[PDB]
Amino acid sequence: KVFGRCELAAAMKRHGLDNYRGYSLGNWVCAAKFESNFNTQATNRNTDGSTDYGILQINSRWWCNDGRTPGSRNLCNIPCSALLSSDITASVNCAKKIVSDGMNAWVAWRNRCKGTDVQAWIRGCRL
Amino acid sequence: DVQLVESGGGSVQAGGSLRLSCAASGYIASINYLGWFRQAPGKEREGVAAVSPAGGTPYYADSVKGRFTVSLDNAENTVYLQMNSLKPEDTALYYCAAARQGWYIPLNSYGYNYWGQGTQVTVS
Repeated sequence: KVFGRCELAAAMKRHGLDNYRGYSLGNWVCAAKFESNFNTQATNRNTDGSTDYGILQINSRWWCNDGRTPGSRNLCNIPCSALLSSDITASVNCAKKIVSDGMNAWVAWRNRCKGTDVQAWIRGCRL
Repeated sequence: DVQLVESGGGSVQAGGSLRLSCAASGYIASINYLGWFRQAPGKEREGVAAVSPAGGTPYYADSVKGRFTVSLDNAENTVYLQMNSLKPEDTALYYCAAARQGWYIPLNSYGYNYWGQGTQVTVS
């Protein structure tokens, strides 16, 4: 599933991401935009053997276990496959963990969102 | 987004055979592995067999490999478990499960995201 910006904004809001850890909703939508272009099925394999999964491109070395990544911490305590769900719940719950333990974790966020009017990402949306 | 419905279970005599079927419906394209997990009463579950729909590669628990065969019918999004030379040790609840991409240990239930109700298989 490739989310629409607003649909994702609404879903993220529904998942309490708005101002989660002080990060306004647009941060998360923006992060998702640049991480996966809102594609819940996005996967990016890294040379380190880890893979970034889902709408928030959560890495399998630290956050989820995909069973093929060495040094798997699985801090989100989830199989990476959970991150490929069409609903964003697992990704959001993990993202909440990632941000709990700053959104810089998403190089994409720090680089394409941080420092911009991230709230622009939730404008026009029925929230 | 995926529903798994098993059927084909039942009680058979040692040496007998049963063919479990698991029909997947829904977002079948999101399935990377369709597997069978079994669990005896009060015992830990065990990955029995799994197959990746796209490439058809099958995986088997050593205890059933060369005995059981798993087959996938992508046309019907149904995975089957041909249980040949059944033994008492095969008695258990057999669960169909589907794992999306992101889980690469076929016989490890951890990354399976969808589960069937589990069909009982009893071997006497």
